[PDB]
Amino acid sequence: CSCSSLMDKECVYFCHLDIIW
Amino acid sequence: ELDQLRQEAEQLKNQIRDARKACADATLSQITNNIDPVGRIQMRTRRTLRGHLAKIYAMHWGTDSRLLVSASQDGKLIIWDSYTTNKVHAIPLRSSWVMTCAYAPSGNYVACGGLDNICSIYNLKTREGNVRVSRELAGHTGYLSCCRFLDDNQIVTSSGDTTCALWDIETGQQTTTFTGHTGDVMSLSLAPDTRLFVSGACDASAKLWDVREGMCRQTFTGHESDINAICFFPNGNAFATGSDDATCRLFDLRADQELMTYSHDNIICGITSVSFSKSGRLLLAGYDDFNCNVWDALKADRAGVLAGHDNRVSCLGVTDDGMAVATGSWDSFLKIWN
Amino acid sequence: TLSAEDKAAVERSKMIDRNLREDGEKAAREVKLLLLGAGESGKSTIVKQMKITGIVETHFTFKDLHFKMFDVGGQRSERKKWIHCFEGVTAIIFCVALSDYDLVNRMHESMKLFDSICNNKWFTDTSIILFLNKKDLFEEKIKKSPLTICYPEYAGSNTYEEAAAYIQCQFEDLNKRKDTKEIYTHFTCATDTKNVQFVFDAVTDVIIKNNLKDCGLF
Amino acid sequence: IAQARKLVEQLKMEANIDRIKVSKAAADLMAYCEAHAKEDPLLTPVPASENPF
Amino acid sequence: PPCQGPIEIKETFKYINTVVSCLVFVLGIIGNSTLLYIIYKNKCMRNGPNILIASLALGDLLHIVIDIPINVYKLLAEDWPFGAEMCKLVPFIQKASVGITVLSLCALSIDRYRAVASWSRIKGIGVPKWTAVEIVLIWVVSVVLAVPEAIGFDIITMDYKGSYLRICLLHPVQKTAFMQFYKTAKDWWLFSFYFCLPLAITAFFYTLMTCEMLNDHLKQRREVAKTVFCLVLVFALCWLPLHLSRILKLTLYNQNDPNRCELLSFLLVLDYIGINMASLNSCINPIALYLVSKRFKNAFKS
Amino acid sequence: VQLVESGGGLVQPGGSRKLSCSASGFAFSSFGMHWVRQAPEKGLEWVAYISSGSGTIYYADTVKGRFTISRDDPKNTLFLQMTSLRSEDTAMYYCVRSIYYYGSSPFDFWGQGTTLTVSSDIVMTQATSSVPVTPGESVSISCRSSKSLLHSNGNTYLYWFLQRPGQSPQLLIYRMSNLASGVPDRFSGSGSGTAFTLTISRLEAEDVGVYYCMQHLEYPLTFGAGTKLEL
Repeated sequence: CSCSSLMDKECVYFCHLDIIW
Repeated sequence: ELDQLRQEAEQLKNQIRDARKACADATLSQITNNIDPVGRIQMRTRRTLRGHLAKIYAMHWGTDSRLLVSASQDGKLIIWDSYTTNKVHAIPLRSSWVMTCAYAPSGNYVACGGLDNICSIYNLKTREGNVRVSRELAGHTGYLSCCRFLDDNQIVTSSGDTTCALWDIETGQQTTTFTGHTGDVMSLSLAPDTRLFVSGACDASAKLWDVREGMCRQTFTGHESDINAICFFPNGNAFATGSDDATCRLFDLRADQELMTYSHDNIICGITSVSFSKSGRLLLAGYDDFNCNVWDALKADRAGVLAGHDNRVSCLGVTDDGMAVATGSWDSFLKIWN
Repeated sequence: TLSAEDKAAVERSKMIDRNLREDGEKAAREVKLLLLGAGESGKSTIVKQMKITGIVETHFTFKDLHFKMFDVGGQRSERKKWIHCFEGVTAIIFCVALSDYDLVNRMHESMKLFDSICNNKWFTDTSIILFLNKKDLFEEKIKKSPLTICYPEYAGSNTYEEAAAYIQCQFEDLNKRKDTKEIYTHFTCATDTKNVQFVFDAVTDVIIKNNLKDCGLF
Repeated sequence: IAQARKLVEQLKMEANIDRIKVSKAAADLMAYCEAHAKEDPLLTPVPASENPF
Repeated sequence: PPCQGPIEIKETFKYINTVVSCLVFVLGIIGNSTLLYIIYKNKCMRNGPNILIASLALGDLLHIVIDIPINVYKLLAEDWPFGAEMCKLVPFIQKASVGITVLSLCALSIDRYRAVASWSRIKGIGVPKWTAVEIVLIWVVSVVLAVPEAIGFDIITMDYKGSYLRICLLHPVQKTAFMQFYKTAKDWWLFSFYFCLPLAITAFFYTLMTCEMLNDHLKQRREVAKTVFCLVLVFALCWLPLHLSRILKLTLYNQNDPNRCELLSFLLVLDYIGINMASLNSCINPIALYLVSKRFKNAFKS
Repeated sequence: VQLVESGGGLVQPGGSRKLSCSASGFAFSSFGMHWVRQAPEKGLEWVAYISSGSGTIYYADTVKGRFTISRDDPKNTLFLQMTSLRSEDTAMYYCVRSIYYYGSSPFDFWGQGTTLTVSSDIVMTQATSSVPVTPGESVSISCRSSKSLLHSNGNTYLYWFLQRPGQSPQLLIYRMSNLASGVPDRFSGSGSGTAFTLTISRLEAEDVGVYYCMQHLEYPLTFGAGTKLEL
């Protein structure tokens, strides 16, 4: 899991839903 | 006429049997109950010799109780230091098929025999510092069972010729020939006084011989299969054998009979190498089922199991000092148990 | 710790161990063959082809692999007490003469010996190499002799090819296992090294099979 | 036929032997076993001071 | 651009994945444990391939043990209540485990190719000469390549629109520029090194072995050729999904897609299946040993 | 068996020379080798040691770096090469074989010896250096050390040597108790750490010479002062 920004409420949601990888 | 000879022979055999039975009055089991048993014995491993890359077929201790010779089917026999596990020497063999390896009491010579019907003696203490073959005792007409050193000039070998031979190291021909056994012999032992020796063959019978004269004085029977190992009691008045019946029968010299058999229903495989202790209260037996057992040489009961090997134990030896025991198996491994 | 002499002894032991490992490596890249057979079963000619008191070790080579053979049947001794020594042999060569099918029941004794060595507990995995010698004289004698004499329960055309095939199949069927043990047959083709080439190829095949089994792909 | 002669002579030679009573031998074996019992490193375990290992 | 945001995991998928993962994990651990026991009992068949198989089993068991429990518990709490050290350590361990697994498969392929391609040192039972070099090289290279994640992930807590986060993510912002360059297209290196290189080398060497391979002899040649290639195909099928999901969420993800939410949800499910299938491949190799060789077959018959 | 050394001659101070030793009659590879220096008047001094197969090399502190050695097993040859020779190196050099296993007797044989002319240690102490003797008289030779020579393994790594006037010395007793092969039984030795002795009973001819006690507990191998017999 990873994101581009600290403002994207969706990618952080995906990471919270992502697996440890 | 010949039938008369057969009848006379069987009548004499029956007379011997009934004389032995008359002299048989009691058993060792009914009296060993009086003396307490040892109980449980544990032999923790101390040293393991990781030098061979093929199954070994014979091993023997030295009189110094520190050096031991191990012979493996790899064609090279190795001398080992018990204390430091150092390969003193590794003598190559002219033929990889080796069945026996003997160590002289003086330690300057080492005997080793194989399937060539030839027991070769190598000389250790040499001016040149290299271990070269001293002598070959050929002319045995049959595979070799085991050779044993009497002196630095006397050695007794046991062949597949169903015979035993007292050779002469310096000369090269057998001074004394011992025969009479029906089947081929497979093991041999020397009494501590070195005046009499026994032999065991496939006849399921063990016969002892007069070293000085050269003929057997008596024979003992009762076994069911071939004899693969014989060990003499340290007192020199008794012994125990070993067969593929898993029965370690015990016989006496002066009593000229069998005291007790050592048979248990747990093990059914063969007996490969038998040994005694310095005291003689206990004996060790290496069977074909990958583990060595230690029975009570007087109480006739299983006193423990040495199961440190993953394959059949071809041989085992007990130090004449009585300190440790070496077990050598077909997994190319010698293990030291104290 | 250890004294200087102890260190010297340890170094000497390590050197001898290196020597032992090198020798075991040299002997490991080497194929062991157990040659045996009945009286005058062609072994004399077999060693005649494969060269240019108890253990007659035939030593020779090929394009590679430095084959070694151990004749043990020439000497007359016991049956099944030294046989376990040859455990771990790469392959076993069986030499049976076809001209002994009439002389006496000898074929029956040969079959019994073959069954003995085939279902032997120690030789569970080692394949078997058969050899049928005097095949031409065998053809002449079966031209001059009937075929039911060898096997009362067997009847058929008295032709060389069918008889050879039948005897080969009869020998092959004697095994009690097929998955691990394989039987490789030959006909003793002339006196040329074609027999040597055949045994080399069979050794290669069995080496590959055993190596795959060790690798777990077989 | 001579083998029968040899075997019968050997057997009769083995017949005339002055053997001893079994219980005597058993008692002697027990006495020898107990005499050297206390000096057996395997029968009687040794403290780790005389241990060569 | 805000979406509707129905981004969640269905209850039924969670319920089925729980039992699927439990079964796969149990089967993998028991198979690898008995493989280790049998390998240890194989001192008569202790060889280079044997050591390689043991290493593969150990790495596989470690991989399953580290991966499955936390990932599946994430379906329960989806909060990561564990501390910073575990948060930064787990992904590094799982990556190193995947690396050792794939390199062990490669070593198996090269050894089982040289088995018929290098029939010169035809024999030798024990520890070979330079296989010990290869296994240790694999062990060190795994961590050498998996280290950046040990410094990549970090816990940061955002005030989500309805909750407070506990995200253990590869931080978009970090100090080391090499880390930013690593994380910009990390999925590319992951896919390449962990799938394409091992699959390429394994297929290459097995095809070479089959070429060198060609009565019952040829039938067995064909059977073994089918076995190794089927093993390779199973590995490829089971290890496509994870890399494919990472790539799809990497490059096909857009910044102004109203539907992407649904898209992302699908990826989520796919990701789960992938790791499950990953562990499935983890458990596949031991069974292949049972269903091919009578030796390990009777060993399992214990 | 024989060791023949050569390559010795007069050179200039600060020069270089290499001496070669050829051995025959025995397995050259199985024996470690040692070089020893006998001063023109003084006793022996160990120079260097080469292990079997060149696995280990030891140099005496006085000749480290300046001296070097090698062995060529296939032709049973040893090489001792030195440069920058000092005026103090003028002496006689001997090459000695030694094999180390349990019950072995190193220093078994000695080289002929080559003269040379140029224009921490466990010291061994001998109380006297000259004692008059007559045939048929038992004589004890004592020798002390700076430290106990009994190791924890039970061995006492001490050796005794006799050098008759004119030729190379030979080993008398090894490990202070065991007689070597070919030496008469009249000799014996005893003692304990840092104080040992050797007894000669019923002395006869050809037994007159210089007697040295040498230690092998650790390197370097120091010798005794040397006790000479007089008639």
